[PDB]
Amino acid sequence: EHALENYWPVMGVEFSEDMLDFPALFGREAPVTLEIGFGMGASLVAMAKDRPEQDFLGIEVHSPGVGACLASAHEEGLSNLRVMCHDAVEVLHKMIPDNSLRMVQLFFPDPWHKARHNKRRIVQVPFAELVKSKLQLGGVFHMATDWEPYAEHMLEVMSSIDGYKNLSESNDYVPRPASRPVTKFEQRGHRLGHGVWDLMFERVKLEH
Repeated sequence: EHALENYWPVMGVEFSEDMLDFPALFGREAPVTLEIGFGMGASLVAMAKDRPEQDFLGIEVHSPGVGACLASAHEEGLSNLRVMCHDAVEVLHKMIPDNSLRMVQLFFPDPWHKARHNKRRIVQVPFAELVKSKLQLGGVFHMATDWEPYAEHMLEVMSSIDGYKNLSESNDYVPRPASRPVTKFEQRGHRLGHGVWDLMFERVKLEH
């Protein structure tokens, strides 16, 4: 169909040198959740559909994914979803106000299997710090991966940052929350583990 063309003018948000005003954007004062790299937006649409009392922003640079998400959001009659097609880090720096977000989601970011590409992995200290600055206190950074070396790297990064508190009761990974759906990479309750690792850290006041 012609989803980008049809639905971008209503739900799309253009990149700007200026901070977003969430009340003006969403027409109300409500909690805001950002999904970074939403793919086809299946998780984001399901999330927004279940929480009409909350607002949702998505970022995805893969424009066919953006189109798929718009088509689905339109079909579900969502009024509480906006999407961007711009580098997420630039959007975080330029357009997301500090302390503004209830939740940030990062599901299956490029795992960059090869050791020579390890630095291409988006979860690193400066990125996670930037995300933390955009969370309100008590807000959560939730990431997921189906690649264990990435999961271990994510845990190392997150554990090193003052102001992030691990919500894992075993100091590593958390049960999949309702806020993320089961995927095809996933064998829930499998004897060798689910095959997907969830990490959730709450923003707390700095200790040191």
